[PDB]
Amino acid sequence: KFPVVDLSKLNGEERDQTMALINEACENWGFFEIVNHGLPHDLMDKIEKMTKDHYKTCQEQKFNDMLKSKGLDNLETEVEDVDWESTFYVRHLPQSNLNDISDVSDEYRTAMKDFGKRLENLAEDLLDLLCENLGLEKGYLKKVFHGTKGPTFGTKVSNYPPCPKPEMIKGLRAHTDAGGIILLFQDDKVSGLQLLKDGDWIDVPPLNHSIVINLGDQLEVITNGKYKSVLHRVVTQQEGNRMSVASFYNPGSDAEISPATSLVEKDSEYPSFVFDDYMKLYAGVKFQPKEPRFAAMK
Ligand SMILES: O=C(O)c1cnccn1
Ligand SMILES: [Zn+2]
Repeated sequence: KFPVVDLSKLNGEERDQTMALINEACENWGFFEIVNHGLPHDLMDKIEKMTKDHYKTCQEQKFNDMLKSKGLDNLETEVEDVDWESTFYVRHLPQSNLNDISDVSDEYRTAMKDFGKRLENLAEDLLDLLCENLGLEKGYLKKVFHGTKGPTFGTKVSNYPPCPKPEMIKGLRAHTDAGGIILLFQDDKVSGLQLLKDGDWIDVPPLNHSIVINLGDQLEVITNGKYKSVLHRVVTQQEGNRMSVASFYNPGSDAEISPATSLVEKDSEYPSFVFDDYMKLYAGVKFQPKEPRFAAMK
C-alpha cells in the first residue's frame, strides 16, 4: 500500500518508526505522501482555488488553440510524442519570474510566493531527514546542491483536462525526474498520477491537504543508487481536470554532483558531473530510458 508518512510523529517517541518508514519509501517506492507537513491548510486551499480559476479564465483557451494547431482536436491514432497537458512555469530561485507572468493576479502572485518559500523550507527539512537516514552529516545534501548561486527552485503549474479518447494519449508520458527532490501539491479528487513499482502501475492517491514527495536522478547519483529515481506518468480521463502544482528543488547549475564517498564501497557505477550538463542532455531525451543518461556523463 502507498506510503503515507505523518511528519508530526517526528517530535516524540514514534520518531524512529517514522524515519524508518521514510527510508523504506525512499528505497522501495521513490515516492511517498506526507501529512501534517506544516503548510497551512488555508494556504493550500487558496493555491488550489486560484490555480483552477486561472486555468478556466486563461489556460483553457490556450490549450484548445494548441489542440487544433497540431491536429490533436481529433485523435484517431496513438500519440506517443505529445503530452495531453496544459502548463506554465514559475521560477523562484536563483531569480523569480513571478512578476513577469502577465495574466495572474496580485493575490495569486503573493500567495505563490508564500507557498514557494514554505515549500523550499520543507524541501530542506526533508533533505536533512534523508541525510540522517543515509548516515550523512546534517546539511550535506543542501551543501552539494548550493553550487555558487544556490539551488534552483521552480514550480510547474499544470492541468490535465478531459480527454475524449484517453487510450490514445497520455497526460504525461513515462519518465524519471532529472532533479533533486520534488514536492507535489496534486488534485485531491481527480486521480491520474501513477508510479511503476514491481511491474505494476500504481496510482498516487489523491489525498486532501497532502504533499507527494519523490526523488530525482540527482539523489540516485548522490546516494550511489541506494535511493532510485522511479518512473511515473499521468493518464488522462474523459471527465475531470486533474490539477498539479509540482515544485522542484534542484542543484544550482554549476553544482558538482557525485556519489557521496561514505556510500561508496566498491567503485561506483554512477558518474561525477556538473548539473547543467546533465540538464542539457536530459532536455532532449526525457522520455527515453534513464540509464543511458548516467552512462553518458562518463
Ligand atoms: O511534471 C512532472 O514531471 C511531475 C509532477 N509531479 C511529480 C513528479 N513529476
Ligand atoms: Zn516527473
